[PDB]
Amino acid sequence: MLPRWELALYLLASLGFHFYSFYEVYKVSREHEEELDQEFELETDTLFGGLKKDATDFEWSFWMEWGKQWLVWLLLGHMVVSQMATLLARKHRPWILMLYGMWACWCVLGTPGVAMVLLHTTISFCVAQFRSQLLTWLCSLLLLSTLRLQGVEEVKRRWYKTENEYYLLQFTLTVRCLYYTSFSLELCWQQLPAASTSYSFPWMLAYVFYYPVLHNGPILSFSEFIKQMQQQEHDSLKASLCVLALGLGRLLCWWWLAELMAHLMYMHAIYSSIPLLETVSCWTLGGLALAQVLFFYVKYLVLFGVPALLMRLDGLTPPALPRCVSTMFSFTGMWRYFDVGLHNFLIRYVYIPVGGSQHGLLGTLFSTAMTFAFVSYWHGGYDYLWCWAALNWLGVTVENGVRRLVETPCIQDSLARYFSPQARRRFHAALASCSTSMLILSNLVFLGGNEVGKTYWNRIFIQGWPWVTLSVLGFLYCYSHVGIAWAQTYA
Amino acid sequence: IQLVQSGPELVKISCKASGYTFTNYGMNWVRQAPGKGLKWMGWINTYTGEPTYADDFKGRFAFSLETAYLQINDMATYFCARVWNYDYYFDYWGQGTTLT
Amino acid sequence: VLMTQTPLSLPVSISCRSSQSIVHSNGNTYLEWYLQKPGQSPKLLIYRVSNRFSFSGSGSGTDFTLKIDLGVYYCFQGSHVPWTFGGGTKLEIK
Amino acid sequence: DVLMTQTPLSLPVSLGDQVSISCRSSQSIVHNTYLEWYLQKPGQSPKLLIYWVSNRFSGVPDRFSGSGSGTDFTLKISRVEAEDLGVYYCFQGSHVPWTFGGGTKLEIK
Amino acid sequence: QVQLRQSGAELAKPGASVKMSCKASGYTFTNYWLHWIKQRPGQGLEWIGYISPNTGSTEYSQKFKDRATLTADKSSSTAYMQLSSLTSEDSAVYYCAGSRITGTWFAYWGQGTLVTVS
Ligand SMILES: CCCCCCCCCCCCCCCC(=O)SCCNC(=O)CCNC(=O)[C@H](O)C(C)(C)COP(=O)(O)OP(=O)(O)OC[C@H]1O[C@@H](n2cnc3c(N)ncnc32)[C@H](O)[C@@H]1OP(=O)(O)O
Ligand SMILES: CCCCCCCCCCCCCCCC(=O)SCCNC(=O)CCNC(=O)[C@H](O)C(C)(C)COP(=O)(O)OP(=O)(O)OC[C@H]1O[C@@H](n2cnc3c(N)ncnc32)[C@H](O)[C@@H]1OP(=O)(O)O
Ligand code: HEM
Repeated sequence: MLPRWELALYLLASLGFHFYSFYEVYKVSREHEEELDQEFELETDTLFGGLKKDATDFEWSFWMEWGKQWLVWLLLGHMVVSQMATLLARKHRPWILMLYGMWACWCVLGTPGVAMVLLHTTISFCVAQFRSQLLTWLCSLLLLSTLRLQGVEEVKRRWYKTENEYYLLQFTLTVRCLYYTSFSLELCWQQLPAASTSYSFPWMLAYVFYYPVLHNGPILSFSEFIKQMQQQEHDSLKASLCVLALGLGRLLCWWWLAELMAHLMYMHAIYSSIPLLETVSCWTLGGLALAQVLFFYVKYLVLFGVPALLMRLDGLTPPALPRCVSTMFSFTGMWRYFDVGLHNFLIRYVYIPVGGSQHGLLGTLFSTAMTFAFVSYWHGGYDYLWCWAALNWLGVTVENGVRRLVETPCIQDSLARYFSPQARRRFHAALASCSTSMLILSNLVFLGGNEVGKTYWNRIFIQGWPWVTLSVLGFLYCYSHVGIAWAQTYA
Repeated sequence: IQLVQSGPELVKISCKASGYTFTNYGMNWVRQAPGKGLKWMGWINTYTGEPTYADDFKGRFAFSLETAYLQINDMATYFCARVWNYDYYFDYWGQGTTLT
Repeated sequence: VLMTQTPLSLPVSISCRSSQSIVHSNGNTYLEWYLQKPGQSPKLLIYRVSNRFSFSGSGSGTDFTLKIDLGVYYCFQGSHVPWTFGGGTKLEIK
Repeated sequence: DVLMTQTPLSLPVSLGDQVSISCRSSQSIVHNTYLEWYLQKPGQSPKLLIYWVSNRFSGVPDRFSGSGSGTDFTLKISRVEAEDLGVYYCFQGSHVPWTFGGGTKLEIK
Repeated sequence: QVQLRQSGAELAKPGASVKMSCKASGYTFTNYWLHWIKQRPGQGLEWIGYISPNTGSTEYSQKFKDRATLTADKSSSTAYMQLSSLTSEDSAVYYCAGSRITGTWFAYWGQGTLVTVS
């Protein structure tokens, strides 16, 4: 609806601050390489012509190490075994895949790993036999809490020899919580006759020990899983070989892009250096914020793409991969489209049961508060996580409140009769700039902690109020036009 | 075990259920027009409150819960029937409401 | 799913036939026979194929049959959404 | 705020043996682990030996090793070389404004 | 590399003050911190606080607040620590230490100054 040239200028301005801010961050690193090298070990590899990589994120490095050693072979084994089952005995495929998942869990995490996954699943199943929402949620919450206790943690660490395997067990158990909670709640709600046969203990075990999603993979709905595992209609093995090749090309491109970002910009080492963060330029601050969120986006492309590719080979429909974070302009849109699987879990099992969006204003606040509180507790329940949850809860609330206010017939008619449609788009973009500034700030707390958040708040809004703040707001205003204009294509 | 409906009507039909825990089982609605046979219209989950409708009953009709009391909002007579958990569908039926 | 019953009215064997196989994805065939007296509500007779709810007609495959008071008999499938009722078979008094 | 405890206060050892020194914290310092070990020889100034719980410094020998997971940490010397007679301090880092441990003294004789 | 040089030994009097300095050299980044550590003659080490010579930032320990004052000179890259209301318990060796880019580890140390409060 905007004139073509105006939107073209917005796109140029948006691309401009991304790339110039990236240049600023690249220069600050390469200026403090020696200072950063003695506090953080910069890895040396021949991937980018002699640059050194920052390996401080701990999530990229942890999963990359496990993949080089064990995980890639086990995932590749899953697709080989899955194809053999379909060709030979497709009716029994779910149990074969479950059996492979148990063995793969064992050869990585020992007897204790398989034993603890089974114990959590068994307790959950037995409690679910009571057909109560409340009891199931309490049981899941207690099981989750046991992970984060001091005495339990000491006992767990004695089981393994390297603390790297202990972290893997923690990741695996945290993910399994959502799977068996989902199964137990669906069992509590089952009322149709034909569906009664899909809530047996063997089906729970097959859902839990499904290898592509065992360690970190996204939450996959139980409804999709059960429907495909009973299909007995394979999909032309040649076509599966075709889709594997295309998926591998895109996955390798994403991995190379993430590696490039780490070699060029030491964003993770720099957030670990608070005194340096307080003396870099404001352009450097903006570039560091942008690079952090984009690295997080690309990392989860890779981290969810591998399970997604395996599931598509199996004939499943995985949750959608994240939309690029350079296209997100609001709190509501961000949490609908980044982690689609987790968003679906929260809508079905946390949001609606509390009674969201039906009791009016007060009910919506309470429902959203519960959802954000669980996701904060599920991530570890640290202080910075609660700060992030409070900010995100507040942002979503304000967006919904404003949305309802402008959709009132009186105000809607008044603004329609007095303001042109193009002007209406401009105030929507202007307001989204303030929304997206706060959105970036909240997720910086998630990525870097309370200290990073306080540094950014003081150096963007207080120390540099009249002019630094306005430049950031003006750039985000152009950025928001691009995001809203693009969102008219999927939303 | 009783399912009593809201008499003749000339719109909201009610179905009140007795003798069993109301939240355990779902509730179904069917219609029988004088010139044709039975037609299933849809059902509602009496635990979560989530109904599904047949394709040709979409939009105009809605199911509502008032938990041991269930409502639906065209010369057919409408029956509410309780659906079992497994192995068979319609165990008990209401006596019907005649709509004119 | 659409079904037909034959014959419509027989004085004193009801056959229910479907275009699509009635086997559900879970491995069960959900087909039932209901009896409705004149002026009353339908009553369940055999809770699945060949097994009685409280007669004892049996069938298999696509075609289904019921063997052996006065009323109208309907055949019902629950395996494929939306669930579908039969035409109904009037049973004559004579 | 964090209280840091060191065990033992003194430690006799013969040349060439292995020494183990323990440090305990009232609060977990894991973020990376914010713990350091410092060496002070009797006539000299403290010298930073280990940082980030187990990372050795530049120039320090290979016989020094640091480990620990939660509130419990240890520093081990595989073979004392008689140039190791000093006082060793554990030291929690940027988790809180810094506090030192009591100090463990090695006496060859 | 970075080298720290401290001032001379001082003989205070009870109920007096001493001001002792520390000059840094060879730093390659802007925001570096200078910490002050106290050591009693047979006892351990205790951190007093840090000053930022060219940023002005300070932190103190709860024990030594309201008795210690940290000052700096940007041009000479020097730091000053002053103690007031001295008593015999303040006789010690006070070290100046310097941190690296994170501010977490004391990688450089001075020779320490001996303060005798008599
Ligand atoms: C330049 C770059 C800038 C940007 C840079 C950004 C940062 C980029 C880096 C990020 C860095 C890492 C950051 C953390 C990353 C994680 O860790 S990801 C994991 C964290 N995830 C979250 O935080 C999730 C947040 N929570 C949610 O999304 C909650 O579910 C929400 C907020 C309550 C959802 O709210 P909502 O989507 O607005 O819901 P709403 O539309 O009101 O209702 C939903 C649906 O319910 C349906 N519904 C059905 N029945 C009912 C019923 N009975 N009652 C109510 N609704 C019902 C409705 O119909 C509705 O669907 P529609 O009909 O509208 O289609
Ligand atoms: C551990 C202890 C220490 C922890 C240490 C942590 C430290 C951590 C950091 C420090 C922290 C410190 C403490 C402060 C912390 C905060 O700064 S509190 C921050 C709270 N965050 C927020 O308030 C975010 C939300 N702000 C916003 O402005 C809202 O997002 C929005 C933009 C108003 C939402 O609106 P929306 O949902 O985009 O509305 P929407 O209808 O979609 O679009 C705008 C509409 O306006 C309509 N419109 C047209 N003309 C107009 C007009 N003249 N006016 C208005 N609307 C108009 C448009 O037509 C459009 O409707 P559509 O055309 O799209 O149908
Ligand atoms: C203002 C700047 C940018 C805009 C408007 C933008 C826009 C988009 C759009 C529209 C897509 C379409 C697919 C989707 O929505 O998921 C996309 C995908 C993507 N973007 Fe961006 N982007 C920007 C900057 C960046 C940057 C700086 C990076 C990397 C550092 C990046 C990485 C990606 C990747 C990896 C994909 C997915 C490619 C794929 O799915 O095959 N984008 N972006």
